[PDB]
Amino acid sequence: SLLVNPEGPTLMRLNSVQSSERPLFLVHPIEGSTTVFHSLASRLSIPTYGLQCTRAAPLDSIHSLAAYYIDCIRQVQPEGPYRVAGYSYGACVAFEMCSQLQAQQPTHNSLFLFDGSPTYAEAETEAICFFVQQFTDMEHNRVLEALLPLKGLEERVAAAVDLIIKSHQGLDRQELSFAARSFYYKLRAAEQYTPKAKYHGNVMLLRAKTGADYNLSQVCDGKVSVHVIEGDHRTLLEGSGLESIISIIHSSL
Ligand SMILES: *C(=O)[C@@H](CCCCCC)[C@@H](O)C[C@H](CCCCCCCCCCC)OC(=O)[C@H](CC(C)C)NC=O
Repeated sequence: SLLVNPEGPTLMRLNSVQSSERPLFLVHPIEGSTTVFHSLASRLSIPTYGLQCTRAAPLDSIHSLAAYYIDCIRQVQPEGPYRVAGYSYGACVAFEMCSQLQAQQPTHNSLFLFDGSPTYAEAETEAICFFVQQFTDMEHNRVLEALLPLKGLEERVAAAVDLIIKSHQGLDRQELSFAARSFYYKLRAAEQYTPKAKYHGNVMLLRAKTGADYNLSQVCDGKVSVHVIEGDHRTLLEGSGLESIISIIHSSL
């Protein structure tokens, strides 16, 4: 679930709704999968797609990822306006996709940010090291002893996969390897991302209960509506948070 098939499809149907209504396109969080969206997708009365981060995705920058996701999206719906959402890391990518579409043009795209905005050797190790800790129970200092002395990113990814496998032999090595590696690149991409223009279109922030607009005022002119959703950073897309999100999506559209 914190893993994606690195040879899987980038664009995927999260529901099978058959309708002439414009699809909702949903951008993965940092983990890269669309698993988080399953409940939302199963409850929407609109065709919904998920974008997952695979080996095809250019993770050199948010710019390149956004342009690639736009490319995928066009194979389903050639022309905008588009209905795009992003959850947490995905909010930043969704923003850049809409910024790029705006630049390509008076645009009427719909943008929903689910608890995220244009956020966020040693940094390399702390990234892979944090990665290992999410897959194992291994104490911080023992992971850091295996990784810090190593001499590049690829040596650390390989050691990370080894350490995770020792704890969980049934995880695919190719998936673990892609996930460790891409995680570093996703962080790097984010760290180097700088919106180059104010977004004019309308943005809706849906931030979890547990500034107010996540600094969307410095990057966007148009009606930034902020709704607060019951739950924490994870649970706003399940249960009571979810049901309220669907209602807000259903009336905005
Ligand atoms: C959204 O997806 C984020 C953001 C949460 C806060 C909302 C503000 C937008 C969420 O997944 C949190 C987290 C971010 C990773 C932080 C650790 C970075 C390490 C610092 C080193 C940087 C040096 C380059 O995601 C996670 O904690 C885990 C994701 C990975 C892929 C396992 N989730 C674990 O369950």
